[PDB]
Amino acid sequence: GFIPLLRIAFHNYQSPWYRDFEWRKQSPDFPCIGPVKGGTCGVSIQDQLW
Amino acid sequence: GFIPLLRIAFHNYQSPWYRDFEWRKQSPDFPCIGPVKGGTCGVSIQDQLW
Amino acid sequence: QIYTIIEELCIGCGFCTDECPPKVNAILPRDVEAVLDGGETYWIDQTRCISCSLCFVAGTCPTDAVVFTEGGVSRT
Amino acid sequence: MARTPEEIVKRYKEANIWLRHWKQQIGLAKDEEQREMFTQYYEERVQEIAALEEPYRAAL
Ligand code: SF4
Ligand code: SF4
Ligand code: SF4
Repeated sequence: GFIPLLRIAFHNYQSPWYRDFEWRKQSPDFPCIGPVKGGTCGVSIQDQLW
Repeated sequence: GFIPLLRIAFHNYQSPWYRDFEWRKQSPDFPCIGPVKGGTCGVSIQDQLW
Repeated sequence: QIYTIIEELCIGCGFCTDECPPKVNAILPRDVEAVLDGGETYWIDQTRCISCSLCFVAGTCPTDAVVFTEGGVSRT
Repeated sequence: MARTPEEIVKRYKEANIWLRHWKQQIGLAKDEEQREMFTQYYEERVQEIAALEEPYRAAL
């Protein structure tokens, strides 16, 4: 249950998946950035909260 | 249960929501094209089958 | 040849940047400057674009924006 | 072929999109040959828009 809280703490802006593509999370609640790289739903900190 | 099948038969290439935007579905199984316009997951023909 | 992207028509889907060989990373994503709509846009970086005309001949790009020219443009 | 008022408006809007697009490419050109080629396409679209401006006003 608490692993997503650690992900909120460390990867609110860049995670290792993101950093590798050079991406950056622009807000704390976006749903995705679309179908690229297979699909990217659910990376934001509001989603990690859910 | 059968209204998705009528959507397959008529809207495999363009629905009226796609046609207001000029969109054109490019294949029968794509997952989405979104986050645009609030999000578009589930418009392909494969998804209407599901 | 050149392969540009019409940034008025493009909707920032990904279905293009998806072709571009990772090692080259030619298609980009300028993101968020107050956007729901389209999300982001994905212009080709000329400074680095092997031009394999992958992107353009792969078909998938709803809005139709992957231009493809050399001496005269045509998309579809 | 008398282009309908709708076709004149469509072509004027399309030419403006291309013009808009082409101008942007000038900023992105990585070399002089690419910049010159874009510049030629931009100038061709300027001439097309100029030739469409009077028909477009009439069509509107
Ligand atoms: S289906 Fe997935 S990739 Fe497409 S808009 Fe929704 S969350 Fe994003
Ligand atoms: S033409 Fe080739 S190198 Fe250029 S963006 Fe398209 S796939 Fe990448
Ligand atoms: S496929 Fe078309 S709409 Fe999608 S990112 Fe590429 S140019 Fe833009």
